[PDB]
Amino acid sequence: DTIKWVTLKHNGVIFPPPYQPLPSHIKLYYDGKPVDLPPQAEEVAGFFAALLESDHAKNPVFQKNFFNDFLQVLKESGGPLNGIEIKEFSRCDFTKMFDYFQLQKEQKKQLEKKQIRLEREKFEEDYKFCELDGRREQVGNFKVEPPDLFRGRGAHPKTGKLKRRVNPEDIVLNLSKDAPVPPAPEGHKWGEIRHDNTVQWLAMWRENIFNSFKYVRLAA
Repeated sequence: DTIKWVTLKHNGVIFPPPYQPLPSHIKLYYDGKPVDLPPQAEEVAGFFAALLESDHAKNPVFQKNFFNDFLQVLKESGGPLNGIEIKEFSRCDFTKMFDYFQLQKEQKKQLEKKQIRLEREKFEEDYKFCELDGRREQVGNFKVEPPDLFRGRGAHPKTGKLKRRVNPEDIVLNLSKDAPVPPAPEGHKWGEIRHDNTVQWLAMWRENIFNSFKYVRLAA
């Protein structure tokens, strides 16, 4: 196949921050009672609550898909902590979560901005460029998209389904054999460290909605 590179050195991808649980006074309510949710379930419920006043929030297909995925994450996480048992979408009340998110948004309007802009781009400096064939090359797509609910257009049957968080374990890094491997985060390991010179991608993984590939590729 056409050899795309002789040598390729890179620092991988930037993972979105880990989820931060909501403050104790912000909960999903089920039949009017506050539900103590494990963080993974809470995160997923929060995706719907943030979208509470959007068109998507009233689309029954969106509600169905979100709810089935929410119940699935709930099960994986061991269920609610205060024994409530969530069985029906209609008994769920996301209002306080929604109002809190709106409050969060509003508070941010008071930001500092450019400084953050600087501390970020300085950090991203290491991922925005790679060294290919000994030359500094630019990389587009060094950030993995954060989890959220898939918003499909029209009568998309999968609208409302959860796009899961992509972990290091799902990713394949492609680089020169001798090239130093960028440490995966915290206590994770990479899904694979490949050394294929016939492809120009730097990292690759699959997204869960359509089973298609995502890639970290070089700028045009």
